[PDB]
Amino acid sequence: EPGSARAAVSELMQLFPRGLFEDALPPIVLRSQVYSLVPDRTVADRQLKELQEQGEIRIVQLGFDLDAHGIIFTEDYRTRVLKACDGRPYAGAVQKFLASVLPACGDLSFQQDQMTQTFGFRDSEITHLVNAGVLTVRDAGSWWLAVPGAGRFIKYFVKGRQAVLSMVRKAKYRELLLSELLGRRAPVVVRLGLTYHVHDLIGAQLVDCISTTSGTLLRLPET
Amino acid sequence: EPGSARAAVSELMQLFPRGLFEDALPPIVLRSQVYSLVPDRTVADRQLKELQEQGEIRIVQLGFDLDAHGIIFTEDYRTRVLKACDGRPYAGAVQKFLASVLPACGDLSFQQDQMTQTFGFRDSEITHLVNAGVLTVRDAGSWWLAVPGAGRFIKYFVKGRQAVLSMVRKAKYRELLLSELLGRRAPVVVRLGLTYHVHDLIGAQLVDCISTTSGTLLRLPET
Ligand SMILES: [Cl-]
Ligand SMILES: [Cl-]
Repeated sequence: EPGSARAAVSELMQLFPRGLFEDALPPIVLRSQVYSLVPDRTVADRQLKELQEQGEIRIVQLGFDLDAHGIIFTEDYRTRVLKACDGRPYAGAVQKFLASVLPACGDLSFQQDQMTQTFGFRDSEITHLVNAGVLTVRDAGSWWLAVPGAGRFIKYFVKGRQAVLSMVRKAKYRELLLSELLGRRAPVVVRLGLTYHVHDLIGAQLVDCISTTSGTLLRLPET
Repeated sequence: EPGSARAAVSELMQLFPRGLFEDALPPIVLRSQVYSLVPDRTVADRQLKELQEQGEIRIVQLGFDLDAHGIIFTEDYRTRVLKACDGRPYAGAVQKFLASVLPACGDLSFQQDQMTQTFGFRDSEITHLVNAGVLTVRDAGSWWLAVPGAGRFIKYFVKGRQAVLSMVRKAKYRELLLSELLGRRAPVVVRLGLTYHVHDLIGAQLVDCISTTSGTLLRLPET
């Protein structure tokens, strides 16, 4: 048990092809993928919550079907977002946000009253954070923590998830051995990698992970 | 601006009276209502297309007009479709639909050749989906994705929309102050609520909003 989520996150982070994205973008793993490696969701959730509380990771709302939470290392996010904002007009607002707000508040989102009254942000500074892509509107009174450049990641991720699921759907009886899937040529549209995508499919229960005497069989869950 | 359509959907979702259908139906909001909260239709349409592609929402065609799009959370669709299916003979067909079709694309409709060849459905399984209310006929060769029990929603919605327009039409010179309309108690025929309906009328441009020294005046369009 101890270190299960931490080990899973580091294993999944190593799969991330960071060279595809904006310099601002830290490697992202999905809570769904952690569940592939730590299938006890109670354990996975408790240890991710501990890492969140101990400052080490940020949870980000990305809004996918099934598990829509991204996981990033806080220090990776901060380093890249700071470098990226250097000598842009939103740099001052972003520096204050990273230095004051992130350590004070571990939530996925921030309230307007919190930002303006507790932290002393001007509306124009909040607008800068939205322009920088560090905040996105959640509702009339709050903003999601966001990752600059995540739009490209979300686009690549959704197209790749559908393409990998299609590999299983196209196979005889809508099932495919893991070794057969991973040994296939990655379609052009799968930019984040087959293994990266398979962990998401297993954790999101878009495929069933069946133990056979031929190894792991991925099966569409039609029953 | 980023997240505007998603934030509008979350705000409108809170207006839905779930207790009206005993949570047999997933909460439904309308693209017209999103236009009330996101009046740049170009931005609203671009962001709704992104959310559709990402799969946290499903867009559903509703037949009362060309561009009547319903908006539901995919997890609410799955939860309600599964509750509705529980111990019914179309359960097998519906499970295959949710596992194979739903995650493949955000499409509003499916061609016959798509259903049989891509998704492996037998006609008997398609008949089950029509009986379940998960598909409705679009034309001789295709089906709309549909929400089980949406018939009752459509009936309440059409009668409510016309009842609220009738309140304005019956008023002197076919215009009524917004505060006066909202300060009415909803006649039994307006089952989805006045505010829910007023956002649809504003967004769909079925009323014109006129600025006056008495507040916003709703005026019926005389073309
Ligand atoms: Cl790389
Ligand atoms: Cl209103």
